[PDB]
Amino acid sequence: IAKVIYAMMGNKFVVDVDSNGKYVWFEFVLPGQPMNQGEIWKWRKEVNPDELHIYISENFSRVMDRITEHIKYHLSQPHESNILNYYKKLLKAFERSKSKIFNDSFKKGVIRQAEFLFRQRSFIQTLDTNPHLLGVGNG
Amino acid sequence: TIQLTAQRKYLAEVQALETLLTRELSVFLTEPGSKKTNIINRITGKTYALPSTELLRLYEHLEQCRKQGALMYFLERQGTYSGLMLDYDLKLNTNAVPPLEPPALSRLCHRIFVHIKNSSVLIHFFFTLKPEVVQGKYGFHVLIPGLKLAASTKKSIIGSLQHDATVQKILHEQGVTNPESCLDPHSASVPSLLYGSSKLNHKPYQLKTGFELVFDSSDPDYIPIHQIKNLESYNLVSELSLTNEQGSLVRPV
Amino acid sequence: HFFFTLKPEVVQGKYGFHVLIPGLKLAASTKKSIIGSLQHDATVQKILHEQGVTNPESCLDPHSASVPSLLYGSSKLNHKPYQLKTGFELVFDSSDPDYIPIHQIKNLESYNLVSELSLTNEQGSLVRPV
Repeated sequence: IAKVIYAMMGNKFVVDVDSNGKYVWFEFVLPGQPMNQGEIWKWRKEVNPDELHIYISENFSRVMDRITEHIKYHLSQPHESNILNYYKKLLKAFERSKSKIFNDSFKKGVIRQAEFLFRQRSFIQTLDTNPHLLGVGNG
Repeated sequence: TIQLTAQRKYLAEVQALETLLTRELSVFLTEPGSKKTNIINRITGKTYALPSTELLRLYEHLEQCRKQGALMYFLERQGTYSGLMLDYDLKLNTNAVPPLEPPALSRLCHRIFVHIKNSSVLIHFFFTLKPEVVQGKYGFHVLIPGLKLAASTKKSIIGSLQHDATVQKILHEQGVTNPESCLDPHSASVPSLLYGSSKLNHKPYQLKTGFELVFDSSDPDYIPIHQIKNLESYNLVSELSLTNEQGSLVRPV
Repeated sequence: HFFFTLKPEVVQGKYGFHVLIPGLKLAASTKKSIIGSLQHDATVQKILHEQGVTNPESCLDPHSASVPSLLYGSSKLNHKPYQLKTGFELVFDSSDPDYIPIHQIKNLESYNLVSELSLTNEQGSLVRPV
């Protein structure tokens, strides 16, 4: 799921290792979302990825629904008996995995795994290094 | 609202219909204000202008859905050519069943035949009624999908039936306290509902009988009335579709 | 109540047609007048011509109602009995008898057909002595 999440939103989160050795999360804010005053179009330091958890729980669930309906679709057409049994077993093993995207421990493990993929080396050290760019209220 | 989810869960045909709507009908999307649409489902306010193949596929799919039961709110709007849609607001004095014997429906058929002969002519009949058990008793809709004369002629026929008194007398036979105003003047000027597409928190009308008068162009006063049998061996949703000019049982008169 | 039967065909002189109307009770000279009227009638002959009938007249015997007939099932000597073809239930009105719907009769199968088709059986279930 970490690969799918990284592909789905690899543009709104960056992970880097600080001096103390703790992985940290930054996200690029967009207009029209809850936020502080005057920090649009800039990265913000975040201790724990909040929007990531909700995104995993609900937005990623649409793709699960797509997979389920696709399996039902392929089960619809006439085929051989053996392939029908194979699809039935696949679905019967599959639906149990759907609920696991809501389990808290599973989400925590997914976040920990995705910490590797989202990493972008030499990111903190290059933060705010250019003196010609100023962070302002309107961007 | 929960019943919709339950139907979505324990009915595979419902999932097939939903997938059909999401993918094959995703290309035949119609603007909300445009009149080119022919099939509209008010559940999501979706407007569709499906071609004949899509129309027949929807007809058969909703037929399988209705056979098992379930619920839906599909609507269709008459085009420049269409059948005849009728509504009776039969607000009877007593909520007791006025059994609609085939002779009475035949008398209605004779009366409407007389009312239409004084117009352009070159037929299948279907009688579906409310499940009753409600204040003001039930209502009746008759459908004539064979022909295609959707114009001011339909309004003229409606006006002719509005002052018609033989049908009022026939209603009085069953003990109807509302001889007139049951037929809304907008019977043929409003979008209709496909067979099984009920109303919000209302049961769908069930089909009672059908009739098959033979059309003849030798006499403007002859009034034959034949009756169809074995409707159960048919795609009733497809058969009752006005736009279904390719219906199996019926023909595009 | 209307009843139609046909010969099994395949015979010289073609086949024969019998229609039975046991509803009414008017066995008198009125029937002879009716036979005379149908003798000069051409609408029935015109209907027959649609079937390639080269005997528009002389098919209806002048004694169609003044001779004894046979019950349903009884055959002719060295000939098959007439089998029922169809039936109709056109409505009769005493005030405005123009009503000509040809209502499709039903449930002909599960009736005592020999009892129903009898002329002298006024107390039949399907038919009544009008």
